[PDB]
Amino acid sequence: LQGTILQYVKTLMEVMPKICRLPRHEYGSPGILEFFHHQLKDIVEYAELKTVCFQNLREVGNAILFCLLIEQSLSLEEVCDLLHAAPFQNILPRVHVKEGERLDAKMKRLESKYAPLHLVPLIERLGTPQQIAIAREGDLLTKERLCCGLSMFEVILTRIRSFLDDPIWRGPLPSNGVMHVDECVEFHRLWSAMQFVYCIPVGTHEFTVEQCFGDGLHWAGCMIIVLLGQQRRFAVLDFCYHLLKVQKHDGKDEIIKNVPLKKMVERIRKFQILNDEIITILDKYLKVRCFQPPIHQ
Amino acid sequence: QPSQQKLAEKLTILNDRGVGMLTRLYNIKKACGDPKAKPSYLIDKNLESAVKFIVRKFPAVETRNNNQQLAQLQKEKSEILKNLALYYFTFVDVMEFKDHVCELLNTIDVCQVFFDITVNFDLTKNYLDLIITYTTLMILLSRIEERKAIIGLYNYAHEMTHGASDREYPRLGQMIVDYENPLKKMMEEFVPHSKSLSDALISLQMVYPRRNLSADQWRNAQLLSLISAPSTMLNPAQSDTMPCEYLSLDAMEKWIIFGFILCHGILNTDATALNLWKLALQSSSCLSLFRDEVFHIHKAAEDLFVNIRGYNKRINDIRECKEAAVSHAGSMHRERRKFLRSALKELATVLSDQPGLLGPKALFVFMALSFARDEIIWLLRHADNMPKKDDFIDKHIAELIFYMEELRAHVRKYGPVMQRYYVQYLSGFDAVVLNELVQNLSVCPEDESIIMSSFVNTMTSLSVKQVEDGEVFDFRGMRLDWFRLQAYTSVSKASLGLADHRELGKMMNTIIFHTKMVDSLVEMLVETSDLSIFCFYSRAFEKMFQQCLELPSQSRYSIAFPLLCTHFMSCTHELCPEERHHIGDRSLSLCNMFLDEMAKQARNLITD
Amino acid sequence: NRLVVTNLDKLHTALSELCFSINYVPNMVVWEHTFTPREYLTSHLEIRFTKSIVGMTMYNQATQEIAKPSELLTSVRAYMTVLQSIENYVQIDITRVFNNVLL
Amino acid sequence: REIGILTTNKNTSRTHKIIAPANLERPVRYIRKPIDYTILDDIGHGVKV
Amino acid sequence: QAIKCVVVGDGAVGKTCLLISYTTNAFSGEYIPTVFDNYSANVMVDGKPVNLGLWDTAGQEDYDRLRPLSYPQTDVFLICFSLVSPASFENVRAKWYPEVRHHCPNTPIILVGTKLDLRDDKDTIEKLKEKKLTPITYPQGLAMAKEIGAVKYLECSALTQRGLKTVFDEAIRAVL
Ligand SMILES: Nc1nc2c(ncn2[C@@H]2O[C@H](COP(=O)(O)OP(=O)(O)NP(=O)(O)O)[C@@H](O)[C@H]2O)c(=O)[nH]1
Ligand SMILES: [Mg+2]
Repeated sequence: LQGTILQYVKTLMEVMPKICRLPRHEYGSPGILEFFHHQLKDIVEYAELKTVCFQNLREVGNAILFCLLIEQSLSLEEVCDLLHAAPFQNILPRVHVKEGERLDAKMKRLESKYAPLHLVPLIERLGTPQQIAIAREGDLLTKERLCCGLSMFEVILTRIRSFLDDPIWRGPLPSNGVMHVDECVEFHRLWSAMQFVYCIPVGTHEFTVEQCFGDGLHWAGCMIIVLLGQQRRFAVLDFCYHLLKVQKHDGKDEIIKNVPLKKMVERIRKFQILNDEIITILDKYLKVRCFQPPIHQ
Repeated sequence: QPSQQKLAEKLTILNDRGVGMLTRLYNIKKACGDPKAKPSYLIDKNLESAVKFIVRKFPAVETRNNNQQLAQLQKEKSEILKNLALYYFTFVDVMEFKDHVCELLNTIDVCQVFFDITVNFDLTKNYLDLIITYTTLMILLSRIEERKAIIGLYNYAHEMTHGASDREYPRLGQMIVDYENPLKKMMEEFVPHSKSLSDALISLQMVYPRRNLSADQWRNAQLLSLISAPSTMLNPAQSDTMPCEYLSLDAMEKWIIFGFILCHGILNTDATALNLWKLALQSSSCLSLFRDEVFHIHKAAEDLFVNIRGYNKRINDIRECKEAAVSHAGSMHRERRKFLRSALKELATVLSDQPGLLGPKALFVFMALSFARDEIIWLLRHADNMPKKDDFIDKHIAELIFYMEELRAHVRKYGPVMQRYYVQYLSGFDAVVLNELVQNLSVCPEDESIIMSSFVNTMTSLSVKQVEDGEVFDFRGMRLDWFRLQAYTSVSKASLGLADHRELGKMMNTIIFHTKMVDSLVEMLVETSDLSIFCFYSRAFEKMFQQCLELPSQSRYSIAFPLLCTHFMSCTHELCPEERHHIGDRSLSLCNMFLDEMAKQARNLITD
Repeated sequence: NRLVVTNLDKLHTALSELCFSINYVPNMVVWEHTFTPREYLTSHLEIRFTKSIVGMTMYNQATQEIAKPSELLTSVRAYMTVLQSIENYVQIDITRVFNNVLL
Repeated sequence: REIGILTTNKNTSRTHKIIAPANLERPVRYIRKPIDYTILDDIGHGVKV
Repeated sequence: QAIKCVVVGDGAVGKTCLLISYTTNAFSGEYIPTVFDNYSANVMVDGKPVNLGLWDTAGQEDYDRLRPLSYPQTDVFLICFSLVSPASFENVRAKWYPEVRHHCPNTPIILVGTKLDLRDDKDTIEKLKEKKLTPITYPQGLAMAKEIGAVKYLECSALTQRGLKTVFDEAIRAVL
């Protein structure tokens, strides 16, 4: 992130339009695609985007997935291990109770039945003090584990956020005093441009992003957006989403610069679903400003 | 005694009374509709002869000659009195309410009050609402098909046991036999009231036509878009007619249709009223008297106007309006819902990103909620009724409700920032502007002055330090005082005429809205996005939930339905306490069922 | 290509959408009654998991047939892995669910 | 201790499916009363007649 | 209350620069060609508050098909030509004016000269002379405007903002 990726985003931000305004619905879905191709024609012609920047994003995205999956497996193995230690820790299940008897009597009888299995008092009543200490320490280590209210994915996300400190990620303060709308000085703007370029249907002799990088690239981009607090802006401001909305409203198909319009929007919808799912997962794992009123002159 | 009329207090009290009476009549009609909850004295076959005898002559009472046709009722008079007291007294209260409104309307006519929605919004709104409440109450009464049996049977038992009929019975019987087609008699009764009512209706020409625009105009003017102009989003949205921005369009249609039906004389002369009348007819094909009760407009209007001498043109106009409504109303509302879905989604996301914008752009939130509520109500009442044929079924209402709930949650959570923004607004801007306005008046009395001076002083005292301390305000005094001031200045032979000071009325209305937002956030939310009607449309409520679950795309917004169940307690009135437990129990059941079904669907996907 | 949709992704998309709706509200109040939707899912998962485990043993008394333990263990592990994936969406704790059902 | 450096607590808790208040909402009996116009006088600059 | 204005003309004639000078009060020396854009300003003219929506077309030949989208449901038409470019002046006679006539025949037209600041520049008069071109003068526009039958003829300079406000105020007056 601090190296090759930072350089690529810096170079790419300089070839992005200074001001981009989402066209009005009057222009129509066919005309709005022509506006975006002209506005972002530098990014499309760029070649190393699909060779280096995509590769690096896949590396980080795959790493995060590995961290998530390994944590899940560790918990699954950990809970299975704890299940086998229940008899020796006086951990009993909820036994069936029917009319005629109360829970307290049945539980007390069941506990007495399994009393010999319990280890600590058996060593305490008879056994060397060294055995007592070792058994107590072993019992403490076994009972306390990392699936009993402990996680580490949050810490990983926080550390990644700390690694992002260059102002280029967030950009300068907005002139309106609230948020950037038309300016393209934020990373989510570039991710939208990236979404546009790799949502174009490729030819038969070339591979697609999924065939090459899979979901790792999307995971990396969504994580960067989330850690910078720009997920809502990305959803509101997105060239592909705007094109999809207009296409649905009007419903027109036409080949623009050898880029079919229909197949493009379904691809946009599919990636929109994937991005939403990833953002929701990241937000779940991640768990003001007051303006002044006008004053009379 | 113009100052002692107290129109403000009378209007606000009677409006609440009318709502309570409407609730009582609706419960009575519902109870007697099914043969399971109606009184046991009307279902027994042995007592059928007495009922027929009383029905044959309801107002006339004859007891000294049984004629062998009534001996059965003699032996159970005591239980009759004990069990039918509730219904008899409820009708009595309706008669008292009817008398009070008639007296108030006559007082308004003699005083020659000035009505204008833009100038005096509160007075005109209360006046029109009261009239519609009175008209709806009579129409609902004319539907309960047993009012005669109850009144006749109860009084007859009272006469037998005591020898004298009820003191207030004859008036009730005379009105019942007089109101068989209530609109027909109301038209004749409202002739003296035509001038005031017509002026108020015509005052809506500046609001109603611009609030009934199609989705194309909304898209052209970028309605409810904070992002469309980025350099002015920090600026506070405001307008001179602030209260009318978030008014219920359904209320306007009810006011227009009922008002011109009673004031049909002015339709031939004036053209603005006729065009406004035409637009209301085209906008809808059925109107909602109370909860599920519905009134068709073209058949009823045609029947009333056919007897008139030379109203053939009006009969024709109703025909074309009916044809246009049935042909285009559904498409127009479908497009409106489509645009609103995106608009609410954009507004909610932007507000979440920048919660501080709620204060300046609070009006946009309330306007969006009102529009969404109007569309939901319109779809819900038309879909069940009006079978013409599919076109009245929407599978994306879940998104609209969910974003309405999201806006409600944002207002609840981010209330303090709105309070701080508007308390500063009142203390800094409104107070100074109001003071220089009042001081630039030719002359004012003591009664009018003591109110204006009190408004300025209350606004100056307000400080931001009282907000973070948890202090709770109470601006009901200012609202009532302004309402009283409107009544005082709206009458004739008044020193300070409100007509010549229209800008003052607009300024006060904006200030009142600011106070309403500061202190009555909950009241504004409920009166803007009320959706308690779903409690009385359970079939559609369940069907929509089932469709939402079936479609994976909308499954994200299935939590809106249980959230809507929380609003079911907002339709209860202190006057009808019996209904509260039944509506409260229904809310708990639906919520549990929805959660269970959602869990069932989840585990089914888990298994697959 | 992404245009082709299988059964797994379709179910995955639907489940994620439903889970988001459930987790949108932590709690709600109706007539002074607090409702916790995630508890509904947790209870249903416990019942379904227990029912499925007893069902995949495939025990027919008439033919004296039972599933081999290795196959049952593999199926149980797959079920647990899926349930953990659900935990990535909703805030519910799953380790407890495993403890109760298995014990 | 090494895996613990990168570990944080979980904000997970258990609550019952349905929770009810200590005191329920008992029904209130209805009492018929006439219309009174002298109830809003005590709020604001009212007029007594 | 709301007036729709669309500005058309040859490329590099200062159309977007004029609208930007009117709305943000700033000047940009760069040349970024525009397929389409929308600019909105609120103004008080003749004692009636008017909200002005302004539409920017392209002066490039390739974007001809995507230009007619802006024309429908309009109130006023703006034609801008550079005072230091005779080519744009003649285009009004044979291209930009005939086009607004076809799509919207009964709509008024306001003709605006641009780059007045550069008009008096001998430095600019000289390089145009090496091309054997001479700058346009005031009376020439009067004849052309009368010929195209436009409501009025004016001149502007975004850099000096000498005639910027009059062009829009006069445009609101033509629609009324
Ligand atoms: N000196 C000077 N330069 C100007 C003036 N107005 C515009 N320019 C310059 O002339 C060039 C073209 O202006 P521009 O507004 O981009 O032209 P346009 O016709 O709006 N562009 P398009 O072809 O896309 O429609 C720019 O380099 C701009 O800076 C002016 O008043 N003075
Ligand atoms: Mg331009």
